[PDB]
Amino acid sequence: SMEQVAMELRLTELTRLLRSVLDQLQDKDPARIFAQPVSLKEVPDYLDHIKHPMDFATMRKRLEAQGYKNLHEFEEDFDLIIDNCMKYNARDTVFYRAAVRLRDQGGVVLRQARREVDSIG
Repeated sequence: SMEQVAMELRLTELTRLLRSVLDQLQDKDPARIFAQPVSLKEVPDYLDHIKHPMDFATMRKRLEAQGYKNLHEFEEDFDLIIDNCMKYNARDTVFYRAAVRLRDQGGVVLRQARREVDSIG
C-alpha cells in the first residue's frame, strides 16, 4: 500500500537521524571503551554479572537493519552500555569513569534528538 510505503519512509528517516545521533555519542568515547562487545574469551564470567550486554557495534547492526522503531528503543540500548559498565566496574576504574563521561556528554545530544524526533514527527 501507499500507507506502508509512507511508514517505511518515516522509519528510514528516523534511521538517518539515529545514525547521526549514534555518531555523535560514539565521538564522546574517544578511548573506544564501548566500541565492541565485552569479550567472553577475556571476561569469561561476564554473563553471570550482566544479563543484557550492549556496545556501539551491536547498536549499529540493529540500526542498519532499521531495527529501532522509535528513539526510546535506541536510548534503552545506549543506557545499557552505560549501566552495564557502571555495575561491572568499580568507581575507581577508567571504565566506570568513561561511562560517567559518556552519560553526561551524551545527555546533551539526546535532549535535542528528542526535540527533533517530535518536531519532524
